[PDB]
Amino acid sequence: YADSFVIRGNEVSQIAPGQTGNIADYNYKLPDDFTGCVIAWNSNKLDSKPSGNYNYLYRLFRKSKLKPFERDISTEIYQAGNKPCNGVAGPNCYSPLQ
Amino acid sequence: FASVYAWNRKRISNCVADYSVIYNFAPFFAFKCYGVSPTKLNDLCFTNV
Repeated sequence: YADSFVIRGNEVSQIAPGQTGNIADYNYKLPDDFTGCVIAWNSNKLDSKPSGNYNYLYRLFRKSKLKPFERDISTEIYQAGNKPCNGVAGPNCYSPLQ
Repeated sequence: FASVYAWNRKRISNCVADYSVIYNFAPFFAFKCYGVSPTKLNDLCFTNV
């Protein structure tokens, strides 16, 4: 089972199992046994763009945790704090998308 | 807050506390939790924190 994604060199060490990180949080969970492997290489000459690749997104502030090998792709309405935000209130939205 | 040369140690006791007020802060980076799993810091009574 092969998967692909693009992350910074900072988060590369987070793909190790049994640890908490920016990637290993609600955003992405991986099996801790991890019979497979991980292959990565630098691609700053292709993915990077002089105009600024702001089209790459990641959901950090997802409400609930994640189970290994689970897809997290949805609208992801942000409802936190001691009040119903309803997605329209405005403040405390801090949307997970970045 | 103070630098690493002089920490501010506090004794929390006699109160009842939960884990929501700690979750008031979003930019959590060093969320490493030892001894106790973060998802179950509730419903268990310490002796002095």
